[PDB]
Amino acid sequence: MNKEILAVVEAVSNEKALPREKIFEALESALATATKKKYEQEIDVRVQIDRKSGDFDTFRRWLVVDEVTQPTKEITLEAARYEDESLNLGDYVEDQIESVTFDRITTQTAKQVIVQKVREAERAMVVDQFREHEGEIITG
Amino acid sequence: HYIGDLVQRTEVELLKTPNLGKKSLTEIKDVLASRGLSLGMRLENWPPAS
Amino acid sequence: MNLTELKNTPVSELITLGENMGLENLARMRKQDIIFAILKQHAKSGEDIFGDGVLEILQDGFGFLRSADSSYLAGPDDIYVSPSQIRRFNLRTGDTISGKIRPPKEGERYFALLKVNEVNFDKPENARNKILFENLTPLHANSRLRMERGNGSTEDLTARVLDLASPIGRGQRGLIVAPPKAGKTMLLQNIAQSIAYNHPDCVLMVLLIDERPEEVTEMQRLVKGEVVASTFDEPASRHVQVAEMVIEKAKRLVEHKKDVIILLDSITRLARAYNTVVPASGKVLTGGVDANALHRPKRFFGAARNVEEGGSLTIIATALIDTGSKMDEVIYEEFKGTGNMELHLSRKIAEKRVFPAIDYNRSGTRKEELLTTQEELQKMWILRKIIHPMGEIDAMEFLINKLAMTKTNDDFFEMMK
Amino acid sequence: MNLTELKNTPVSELITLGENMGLENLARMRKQDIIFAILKQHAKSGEDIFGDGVLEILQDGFGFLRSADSSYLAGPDDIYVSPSQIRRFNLRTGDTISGKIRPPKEGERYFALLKVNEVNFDKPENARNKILFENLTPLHANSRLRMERGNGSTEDLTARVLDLASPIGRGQRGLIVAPPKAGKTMLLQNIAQSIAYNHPDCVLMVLLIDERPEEVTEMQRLVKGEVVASTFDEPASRHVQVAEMVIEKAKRLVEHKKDVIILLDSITRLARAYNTVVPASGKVLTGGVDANALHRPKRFFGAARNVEEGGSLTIIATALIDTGSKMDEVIYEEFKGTGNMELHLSRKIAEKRVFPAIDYNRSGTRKEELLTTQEELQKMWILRKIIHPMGEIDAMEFLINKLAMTKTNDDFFEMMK
Ligand SMILES: Nc1ncnc2c1ncn2[C@@H]1O[C@H](COP(=O)(O)OP(=O)(O)O)[C@@H](O)[C@H]1O
Ligand SMILES: Nc1ncnc2c1ncn2[C@@H]1O[C@H](COP(=O)(O)OP(=O)(O)O)[C@@H](O)[C@H]1O
Ligand code: BEF
Ligand code: BEF
Ligand SMILES: [Mg+2]
Ligand SMILES: [Mg+2]
Repeated sequence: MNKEILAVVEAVSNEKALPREKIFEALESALATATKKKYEQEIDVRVQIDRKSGDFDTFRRWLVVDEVTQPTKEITLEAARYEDESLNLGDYVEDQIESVTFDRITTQTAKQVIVQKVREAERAMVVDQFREHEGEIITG
Repeated sequence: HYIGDLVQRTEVELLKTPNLGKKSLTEIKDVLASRGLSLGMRLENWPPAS
Repeated sequence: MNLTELKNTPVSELITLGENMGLENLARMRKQDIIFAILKQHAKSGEDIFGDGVLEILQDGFGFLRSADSSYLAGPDDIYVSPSQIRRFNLRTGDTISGKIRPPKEGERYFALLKVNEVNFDKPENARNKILFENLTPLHANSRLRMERGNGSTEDLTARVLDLASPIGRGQRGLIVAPPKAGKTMLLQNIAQSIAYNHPDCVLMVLLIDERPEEVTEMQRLVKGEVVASTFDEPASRHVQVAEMVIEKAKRLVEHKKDVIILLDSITRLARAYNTVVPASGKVLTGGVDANALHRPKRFFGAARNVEEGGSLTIIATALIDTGSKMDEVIYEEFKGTGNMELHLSRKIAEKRVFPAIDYNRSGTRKEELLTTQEELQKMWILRKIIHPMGEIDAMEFLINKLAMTKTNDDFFEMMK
Repeated sequence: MNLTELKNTPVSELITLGENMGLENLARMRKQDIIFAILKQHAKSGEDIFGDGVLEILQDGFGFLRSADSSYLAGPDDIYVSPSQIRRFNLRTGDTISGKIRPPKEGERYFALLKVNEVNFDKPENARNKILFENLTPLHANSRLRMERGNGSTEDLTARVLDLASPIGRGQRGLIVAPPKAGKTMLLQNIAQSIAYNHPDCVLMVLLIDERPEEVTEMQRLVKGEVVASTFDEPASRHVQVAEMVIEKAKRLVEHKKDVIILLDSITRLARAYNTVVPASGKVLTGGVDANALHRPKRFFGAARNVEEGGSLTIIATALIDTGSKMDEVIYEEFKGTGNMELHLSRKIAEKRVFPAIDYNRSGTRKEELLTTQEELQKMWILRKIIHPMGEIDAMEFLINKLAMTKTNDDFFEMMK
């Protein structure tokens, strides 16, 4: 449940080397990958776990283009009269809600992608904090 | 009724039809285009021969 | 249907409308619940909705269009709009928007806007080409807001006396310094009535913050225009919410070249609210007040200015003194000289139970030759010189008698010559 | 049998009734346990029960009908009702319901309602068609609640003095500002007696919050009607429970077009209770008080209003000052000007041991021309002008002598002419 999400966001070792915002961004990516692996069709989703006030809620991104391949993530650039879009690009929907984020394969892919994201963020931060000293002699 | 009467119809003529919201439209677009084809095409050989 | 025609009607009208719609017994739900049910029943027949709401944004990205029924709070009648519309039509908080809306669709629970029609009573063309508020250049007031009605009834005194005590101009920064139970309520009622009669073009705005519901209803049935209010049935959250809503509405209006005149009462309660909501920054001074907590009231009093090309934002806020709260004392101290107009009411004269009770020597306006003409200014100088040596109760009785034998200010002027 | 006839009788009556029922020695159990056993014995003969209880709902969905014996708390005598009945008959908290009930059946442990008979002393027809409380429109009081008894005994002074100090109206928002050990207990006793004698139609209500049992029993045997109380034998939970129960009961009554007059004492203890129960929101101000914890007392003081078509809800709450608790100070500060009626009692006059001890210059009523007639208002003005220059002890002795030579207020009026 979301109490487990709070426990894992407050139980990190590098608490500020990976802020809560980026924690939940990586967790949203995890849940999106899990929901992608759930359905046989490919459909991009956003989570918005509601860091402090509430739980998560999956969505359904359209990636508005004039193509039709896998129409789960296809919609024309002019479909804006019904379903209340009034849009040209960026039309995304919020159709599917309340996916499962605690089963076996979901937990596995979440752990894997969280490890990947934390190692990437730590490396990027430890390199960027020294990038300001470019063109200098450093020990080590 | 026939599938050929639906493949020659862009989705613009679906969301305007009543009782075609999110679940119905999503189910249609999933179970129609997953078979290789898509929704909305231009052809003239229809219906042979009925 | 339109939402405003469900807005202006009382509860019994909604009852009979729901009975027309063949609805269940609806006397138990909120007015907004009844409006929601009636709109759903109307759209079930295949109908669209027309709505109007002031826009508000949180950090969540999307916007909410609130109505004045709940004094701009969350409710089943407010409209939900996506951040895409805010990005496209260049929307922001306080921008009142009217247009086509639909009931919540499958899985939704609040209304959604379809097509914008009036952005602050303006087409989106010039609404997108809006000058920024803080990017403007403040000025001073030459347009004199005449407080005299001309009818000369029994209470009009309290208005006409200002015509010789504190001149009012468009965009003036005015503050009232008064003890409780002195007559400020009827005073602001009078000022609202007078500005609406003499200047009906400028949109009227009155701020009822941290007040009793009886005053709320008495002022919502006496002001000559749309009003907002806020009682103490909710904590300081509602107070700060309505303060931001009204300040952004006034900012968007004056950016649309409008003349806004806000009447705030009382400002000490707004300061208490802003203190209660804002967490302590680790430093507190005497009075149990945080240092930078008064930043929001400061800003709210600083929003008053005079636009160069057109429009103005006048703010007339009342402050509470002599309450015994040293906190309040310090608050007034912070508001010592931040405004260029002071209206000083004293409990000593009000205890003699004559109204109004003006502190002529203590009240005044800075840089007042730019407001009125030269002869009026010279006569104001003459009246000030005549009223300075005498006290306050005798001076008040003198002014009351002089403005009681006469009706318009020219008679008193020539009588003072 | 009826439950109320087991309600109004003391413990010895229940003892002899159980002895009539051939029951075991029952002197050891609670009164409610005795009532439960007697009702079970009566229904074992094939009998139905008649009960009456104020309704309360939790988030659990189902409702409980409490009696006034435990001041509306859980007990073996309260009735359990399913959410189905609340959904059908449009029930809500505070709605007192009387009707047929049965003892708990096989596996049950509390009573269950069979058929509703009186919903707030009304048929379910108009009870389901009840106007909402917050949807009403507040007003001000013209119906003057005469505090004078007319008998003119030794203590009636404390009532008649109010007839010249603080006028009372239906739906008035009144608050007492008084130090401890000054005479508020007998004051509210007097006010209750006077309103019951002069206006027996309006249902009387008195709030005893955080008090001693001796005062509880003395007030439950002197008020001229049903009363509620709450001592400190339980934590703030019981206090907030009885506060919600009484406020919803008054709301349902005034929705049924009733005239409710609640007397609360003391309000600082209610504030302490609401502070103790409500968790900290992460921000505390001076005095160890949470910011939005006072929201519930605020609301409770804001419930007072005047209904347009009929009925009113007057609230007269006492506050404690001069106790040395700075917390209490801040509390009173929050209650500076929230009410339109102030009754100021001072310890300085009470130390001279004359009763009552009225702060005439500090007490008063806002917008009082709408309460009484014109001549009475002019005489009130004359009395205020006569009492302003003099002090407080001399003024109190003067008023006592003037109302001691005379009995009705007309004599003092003409004597002041
Ligand atoms: N212009 C006036 N004419 C007659 N009575 C007045 C006037 N102004 C104030 N009053 C008196 O003031 C009282 C109400 O004052 P109130 O509105 O409570 O003052 P405040 O709003 O400062 O607390 C009324 O009883 C009314 O008689
Ligand atoms: N009007 C009065 N007539 C007679 N005795 C009074 C009157 N007012 C106060 N007293 C006496 O003063 C005492 C008041 O104490 P108490 O009522 O406990 O304090 P508080 O006024 O704070 O409730 C009582 O013992 C009562 O006998
Ligand atoms: F109207 Be009072 F000054 F609270
Ligand atoms: F009853 Be006293 F005021 F403690
Ligand atoms: Mg007032
Ligand atoms: Mg007492």
